[PDB]
Amino acid sequence: QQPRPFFMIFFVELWERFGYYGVQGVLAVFFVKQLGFSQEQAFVTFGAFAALVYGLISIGGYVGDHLLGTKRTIVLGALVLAIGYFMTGMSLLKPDLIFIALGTIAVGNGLFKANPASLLSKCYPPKDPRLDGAFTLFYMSINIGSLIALSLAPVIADRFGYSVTYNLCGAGLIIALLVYIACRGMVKDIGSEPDFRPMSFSKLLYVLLGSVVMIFVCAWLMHNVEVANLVLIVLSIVVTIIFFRQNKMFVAFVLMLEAVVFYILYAQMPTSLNFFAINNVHHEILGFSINPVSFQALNPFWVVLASPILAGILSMPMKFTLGMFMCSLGFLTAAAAGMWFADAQGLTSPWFIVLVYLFQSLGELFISALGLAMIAALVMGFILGMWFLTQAAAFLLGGYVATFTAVPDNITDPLETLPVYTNVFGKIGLVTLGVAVVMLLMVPWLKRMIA
Amino acid sequence: VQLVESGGGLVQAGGSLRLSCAASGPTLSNYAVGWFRQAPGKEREFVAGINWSSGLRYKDVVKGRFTVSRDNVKDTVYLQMNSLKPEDTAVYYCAARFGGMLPLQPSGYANWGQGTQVTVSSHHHHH
Ligand SMILES: CCCCCCCCCCCCO[C@@H]1O[C@H](CO)[C@@H](O[C@H]2O[C@H](CO)[C@@H](O)[C@H](O)[C@H]2O)[C@H](O)[C@H]1O
Ligand SMILES: CCCCCCCCCCCC
Ligand SMILES: CCCCCCCCCC
Ligand SMILES: CCCCCCCC
Ligand SMILES: CCCCCC
Repeated sequence: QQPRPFFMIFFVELWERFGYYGVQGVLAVFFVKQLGFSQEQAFVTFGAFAALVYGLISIGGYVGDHLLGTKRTIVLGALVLAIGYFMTGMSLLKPDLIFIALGTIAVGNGLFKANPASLLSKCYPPKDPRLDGAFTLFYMSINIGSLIALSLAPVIADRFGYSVTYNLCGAGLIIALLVYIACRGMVKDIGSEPDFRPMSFSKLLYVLLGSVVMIFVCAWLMHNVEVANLVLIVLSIVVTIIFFRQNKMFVAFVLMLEAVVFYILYAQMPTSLNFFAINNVHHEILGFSINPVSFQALNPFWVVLASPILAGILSMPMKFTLGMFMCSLGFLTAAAAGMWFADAQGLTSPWFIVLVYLFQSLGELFISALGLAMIAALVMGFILGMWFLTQAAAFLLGGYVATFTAVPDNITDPLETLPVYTNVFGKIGLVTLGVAVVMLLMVPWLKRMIA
Repeated sequence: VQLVESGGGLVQAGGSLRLSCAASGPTLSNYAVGWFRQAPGKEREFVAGINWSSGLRYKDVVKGRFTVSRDNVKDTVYLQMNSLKPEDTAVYYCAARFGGMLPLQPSGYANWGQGTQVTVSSHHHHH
């Protein structure tokens, strides 16, 4: 149905996302159990990790387009990522390595992430009809890899330990690299312009130097979240000032603020919603016992099933509004399950969490899939920088929000934790409903401005 | 995923016994381990437990007499039962639930030992 390099990119993306979500699914628990962090420390440190992972995506598109070439930067990113995963596995021997290892994952992700999609775009003549379907299958590829990793990585870490789990993340990157190298012949005439000139060793060294520097800066920021906070605060106020100085951009600003709210909520899946499943949900569904950390896999699960359907099925601001209402309902459902449908021992049915994640995933499919695509319709490089900065800030904010659900390590009674989760999730849901209503009200004016 | 209990038996009132729970494939380290007991003609009831991060929970009638503790090197959880009384007679079970919570009812736990008989006799020496 698709060009041959499509299947190469599909499977490279699958395996890279498998490695990443293998880490993400277990990381907060790793912080708590293996490093002895309180849940509060673990949640804010995960927020910092996620902020850096997301904010650095801005680098890899520039490196691939203008310095080294798309295909070269895919290779370099994959290698840095694999090194980061094996370094994380080594951190169990050398605990002091952990932050450096996570910084290496962040920087590796920054170099890699934008480039497979860029490559995929060049596999099709410019107005080919199959592009939309190919990109929906690409999103599904991301979420199949994520589904496998979030399902299996907690099981693997429980049965064989974290070193094995992280080394298997690394192995997934190695096999993404092997499948690329084996299929290299399929993309010989596909690439950005630097891909077809000899590699500049000057630029390569600049990229390696900057990467190493960034790995250390990331390690430091994740170790000292209280200054990552102020860094992103002052960067945010400053870039806001310079955005206001320099009206299709104003709609881009309001859509950016809505995206920030979405990412604050999305950040709850590996933290507060993860420990909510651990502490206050039954760990058995359809008669099978499961690791509750695996409940995170319900997000890619629902995306995989729902992306074709919603591909089969207003315009920009209304789709954003719809997604925000879906996200609101995910958190109101969590609150309601805890407030009214819990057992006498304080435990709720996992079907409520299945529904929570359905709502959240539909919100994702309306917002984040279709965000910078028609931010690119309203717009430049400066707004991309601001986009990645503000969404990184959203992940830091999300770690902070998650800390309101943190449970001290001595608490053992689910009836003590349940009202904490229900209060926080209910307030998240009410605030997000309010935001969705103001979004609805602005849809007509926004839609005029897009004209 | 499967727990092996050891250490039950018969003891006189005022004596002591120690139960131990060990797991096989999964590391017990990630699990809250609760001890339940079922006396003749009654339901399983929570007795005592330890969560994955050293938090403790106890039934009222065993406080000051039972101690739950954990050896994370040997991957074992222990129930030390002192000042035993005839009404502590029961089949004792260990149960394991992933995480930090010790719910009070058996349905909160997925993994179960097979059960060990503990019997406490009113026996005392003749005066
Ligand atoms: C909602 C997403 C569900 C994710 C699906 C999980 C994938 C299946 C796991 C691999 C095969 C099963 O292997 C094993 O089987 C039993 C029963 O299934 C499950 O359960 C057993 O292990 C897990 C973690 O190791 C423990 O939390 C659990 O209490 C224990 O009973 C686990 O899932 C899995 O460790
Ligand atoms: C495709 C050719 C491979 C080039 C690798 C050169 C790496 C230079 C190492 C510089 C160390 C800082
Ligand atoms: C004393 C612990 C120090 C750990 C440092 C790990 C560095 C390994 C470099 C690959
Ligand atoms: C296509 C080869 C890319 C080379 C990058 C490796 C730099 C260490
Ligand atoms: C953009 C909102 C920031 C709030 C920090 C408390």
